[PDB]
Amino acid sequence: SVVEEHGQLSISNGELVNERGEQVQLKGMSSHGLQWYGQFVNYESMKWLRDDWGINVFRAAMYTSSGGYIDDPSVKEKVKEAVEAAIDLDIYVIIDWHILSDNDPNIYKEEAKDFFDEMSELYGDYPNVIYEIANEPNGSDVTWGNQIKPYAEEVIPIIRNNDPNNIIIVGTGTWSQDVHHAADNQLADPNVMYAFHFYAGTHGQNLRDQVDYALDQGAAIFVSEWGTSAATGDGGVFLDEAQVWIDFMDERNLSWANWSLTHKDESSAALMPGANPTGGWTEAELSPSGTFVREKIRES
Ligand SMILES: OC[C@H]1O[C@@H](O[C@H]2[C@H](O)CNO[C@@H]2CO)[C@H](O)[C@@H](O)[C@@H]1O
Repeated sequence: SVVEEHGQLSISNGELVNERGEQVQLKGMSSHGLQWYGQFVNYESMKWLRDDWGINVFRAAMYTSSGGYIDDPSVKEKVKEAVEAAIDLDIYVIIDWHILSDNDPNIYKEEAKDFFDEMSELYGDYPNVIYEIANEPNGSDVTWGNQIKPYAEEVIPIIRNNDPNNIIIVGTGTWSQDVHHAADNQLADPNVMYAFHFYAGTHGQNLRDQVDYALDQGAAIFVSEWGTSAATGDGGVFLDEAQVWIDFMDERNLSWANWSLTHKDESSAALMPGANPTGGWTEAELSPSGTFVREKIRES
């Protein structure tokens, strides 16, 4: 129903809109690393998230390093499983080239270009797909102008040769927080968005003001990852600040995916140890984070 109704997504005046020009807000879940917690990514779990939580997007977080794709490329097949499930379930899907320790997206740029060539060749005639080409550029030696923008200007053409207008999300500096610099030096492609990531354990008032600055330059922002935890993915749950961010995102038409769908013993994990990898979770099988996130999506 979601993808049939909204169809082709695009950016209009810095906003994500559907094929009839109406603003649309995506809200869903990210997997954790597919090399570690891939069992939670399947048609049945995604159907349960769609039906019971109300998700309309799913993010497939394919780590490149940390035992991910570069080390063992078999994980690309799990991305394919996820995309196919989203197509079957009529929801949107984010294909995330999930850089992190490999902090400069240029490190694996050749591999990224080949990967996105393949993905866009396979799926480029479906409206479900959103390409996230570099999760979290980070480090003082990785800047928008010198590293990230030129990387994007190599990878985007590869995608566009197969898929001329599905959305592409481009990571920003400082673990996808530096939307200010991106917004002042935007990419040419009209269907690009810049990633912004937050963790509720960080006091967020200036970060919200920076997102507003970026929006005011006409840049579109996708909150492609956020957590209820501290920035590590752990360290307690911060639901008061998470709610402030939720309300902020609603007011600003910002789409989002929550980190993450796993049973790992960390505060950001949505599931308890014991949760069935194919869905059907009772309230006792959701963590405090998962309970909150599910409520936010159901409310929406
Ligand atoms: O892989 C290191 C670490 O990653 C955390 O997840 C991060 C994600 O990869 C990028 N955005 O920030 C989040 C939080 O730091 C996981 O939560 C950890 O379990 C994992 O060890």
